Amino acid sequence: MSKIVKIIGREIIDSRGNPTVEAEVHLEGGFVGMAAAPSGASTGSREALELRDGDKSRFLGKGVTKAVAAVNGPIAQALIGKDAKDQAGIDKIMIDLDGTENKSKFGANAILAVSLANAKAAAAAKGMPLYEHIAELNGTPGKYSMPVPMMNIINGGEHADNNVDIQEFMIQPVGAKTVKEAIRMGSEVFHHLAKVLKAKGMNTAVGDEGGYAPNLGSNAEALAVIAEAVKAAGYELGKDITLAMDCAASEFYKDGKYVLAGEGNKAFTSEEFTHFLEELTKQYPIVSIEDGLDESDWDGFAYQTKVLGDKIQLVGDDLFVTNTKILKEGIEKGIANSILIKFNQIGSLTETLAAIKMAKDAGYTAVISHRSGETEDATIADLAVGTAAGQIKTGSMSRSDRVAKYNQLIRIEEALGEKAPYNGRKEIKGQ
Amino acid sequence: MSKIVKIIGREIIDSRGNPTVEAEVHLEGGFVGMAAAPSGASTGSREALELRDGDKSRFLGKGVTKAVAAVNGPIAQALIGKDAKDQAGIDKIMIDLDGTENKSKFGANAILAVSLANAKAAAAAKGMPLYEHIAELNGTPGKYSMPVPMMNIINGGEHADNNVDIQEFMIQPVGAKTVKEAIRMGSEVFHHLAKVLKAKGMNTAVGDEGGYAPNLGSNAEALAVIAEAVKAAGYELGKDITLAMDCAASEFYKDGKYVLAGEGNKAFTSEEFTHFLEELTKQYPIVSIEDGLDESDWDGFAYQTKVLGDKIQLVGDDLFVTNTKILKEGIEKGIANSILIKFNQIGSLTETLAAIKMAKDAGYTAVISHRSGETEDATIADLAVGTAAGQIKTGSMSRSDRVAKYNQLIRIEEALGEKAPYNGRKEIKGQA
Amino acid sequence: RRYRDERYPTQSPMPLTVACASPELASGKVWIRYPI
Ligand SMILES: [Mg+2]
Ligand SMILES: [Mg+2]
Ligand code: NA
Ligand code: NA
Repeated sequence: MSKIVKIIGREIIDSRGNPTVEAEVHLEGGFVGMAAAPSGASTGSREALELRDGDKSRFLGKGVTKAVAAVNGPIAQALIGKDAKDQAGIDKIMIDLDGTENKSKFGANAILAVSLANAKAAAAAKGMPLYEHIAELNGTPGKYSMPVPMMNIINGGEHADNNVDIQEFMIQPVGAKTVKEAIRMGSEVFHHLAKVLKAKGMNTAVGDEGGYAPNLGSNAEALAVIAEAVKAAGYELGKDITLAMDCAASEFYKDGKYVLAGEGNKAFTSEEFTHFLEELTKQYPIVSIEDGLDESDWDGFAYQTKVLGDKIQLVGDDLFVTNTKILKEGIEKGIANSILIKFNQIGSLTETLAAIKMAKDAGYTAVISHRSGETEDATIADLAVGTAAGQIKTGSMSRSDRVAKYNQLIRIEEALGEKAPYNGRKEIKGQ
Repeated sequence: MSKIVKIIGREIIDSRGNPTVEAEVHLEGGFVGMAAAPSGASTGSREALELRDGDKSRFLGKGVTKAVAAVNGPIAQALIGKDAKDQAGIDKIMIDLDGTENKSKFGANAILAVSLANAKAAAAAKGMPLYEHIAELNGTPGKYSMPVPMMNIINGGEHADNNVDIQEFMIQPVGAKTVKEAIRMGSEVFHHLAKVLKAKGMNTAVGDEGGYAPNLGSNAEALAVIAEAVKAAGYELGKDITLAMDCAASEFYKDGKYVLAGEGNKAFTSEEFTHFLEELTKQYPIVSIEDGLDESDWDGFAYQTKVLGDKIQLVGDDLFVTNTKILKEGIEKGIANSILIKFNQIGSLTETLAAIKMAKDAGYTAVISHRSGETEDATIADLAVGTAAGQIKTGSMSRSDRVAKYNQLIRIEEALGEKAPYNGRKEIKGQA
Repeated sequence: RRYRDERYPTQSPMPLTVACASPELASGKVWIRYPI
């Protein structure tokens, strides 16, 4: 009923200065939606293909003119005249026309940008916000929550050129009563952490995700300075604020072993790394650990899930790449208990909702996530609210590539009130 | 169909994690505009008042609930039923209702958020983009240009905790033929600069404006590594890329002297600092220097304008604070030859257009500028294009608080094509 | 001078109840296509 009349793709710039794909979907009657594809750095090997040009004379080879041409040409022609409200039909047309398993013909960045822009245009045609339309697409209309955020305030790994191997150290304001209060608590701790770091003579410039990127004596020292900032900010660690990590351990898995390069190449077997992580959760209220082993180390993950899974949320990111075919095998093999949801790992909104539903049906939690390369787009805020996912990972409290998502969450909660409860700690698997 | 029916203020978060004011303006026909106030760090002493709460139990005292209440209550009530297309009339109502010269009752952050949201809503009511509405407000309909950007890829001063005293070291892609090409050139140099810095073991994490924040042996070494990145990216320094600086010298003016803390507290008189800068403009193609002296050092600025003004663009930022009363005195005293346009230094769109017009009429250039604390808002892109200012300063090529403006420039240039020429080097005062 | 045309929309074809219904439209990063 809400026909597409024009689709426009363009090459814009992401939060790291690299090209990415932006799409506009226009409907008859004037309704418009616009979205952009984010871009990972620590990309899992089974993510759908992010199509780049490889022309060394433009953007050091990282242009996206081929993906943009797919949007403007073959994708646009296939969608003119179709009903924007039929999200699954729209995504199927693009997915099938591409015809490859990993979306390597058009690029997952082309298809995703159109997929999200289309859903926004359809929401406008229905006179409703995206989160409300998403809940209708999800078959759960009017069912909302404001997500509990995990905020990455010390950056390492591929996200910063410091000596920290662990990618992300996060705080979660589970004690807050609203997402608005959670955001302030994160801001206050983040600012107190800068004072803690300067008093130790450590660097307070920020990494890709807006967290500080100091050099540390060990990876675990990040937890120590975060604990100091939480206290100096006046909050009680373990009651007002809990802790989460994204190891991105696929980035330091070498020759069957996990090697912490920043700590003199200290080496661990899969077992030993699981018990290293276990000991950190006894010293600190770490309640969530993402990608604690390599994406291929399923034997290791089965062991880690038996050892930690009853007590800790274990989030598969590169492990599952937001892909129901992989998540399904994990559920049947007792692998992890949570999935990080990145719609550019799979490339369409419809496939993303399927991953979220499969998680919830199995009792796994779903954490809606940014990528380390972001734009001013705030689609994941509407996605987390409109699926009542319960958790979001969208960066530190600095850089607008992160904070724009927090601002959209503030606006949505203002609009929804008690219709979008902030459920706090119990959202986290094992709490 | 253009009368205001509703205005909402709210507290959102800026790019440093601090609160700021967002406003939405709704019109009877369903048209809506939304904008936010940015926030400086090296703020001039005569900027209009940024109103904050001072409640230490919230945001370390940096909440803006009082300004937000001003938006929702007295300001909104004074504007209900008024014509959003009458921008000068909307701004006058707010300015007169506040009743103070420096907007200290409601806050310039409250008045500005509404002023800008109103202009966006009126543009929608007229079925046109903001830059087109701005050109009509300006009395110059259909007159556009894409601005030449100065891109701050090494951050210092108040914007980074390194030992660099100069606030900003910038590249200008004057050789580009479109702003889209300018943006690609800047990104490429920015990425090559990372490789240059890493090879020297220098820090590549970024400061407030998205530029690298390394520690340097001297302030001038920033120009050396930048020149080195320009060459590695395959561009010709002085032909494809020129250089610009924002000293923010008011931040290191102590006891009548300019003191470079990162260089062992090396001290300069006003005259000595001017000749230190002059020698840099002979070693490097620096064609623009902003706030090379303290905001109060008008005698020094007069001398700096004699020594450098014929060859260098001299940009007043803290000197003029986007304020026609002060710019007017500078023009009459032969002080500088360019002004940095920050609408939150004065607090309304109408007063901002007045500063841009006053500069143009005197032959000064106008450089549309972000603040160090920004949001995802991209109003300044539309402002620079719709006044054909010719130049923009909106950050490094990283962090979406900067890049969102570059993306808006890309979209606008795509829409306008040849109707918005990118004029290149000749936009800069003293260049042809 | 400044020019005066045949002009404007009477009612927005994409009314937002609140601006977070479409941040892109409200902030002015994407535009309705006129006519119709
Ligand atoms: Mg991850
Ligand atoms: Mg300045
Ligand atoms: Na690292
Ligand atoms: Na500094």
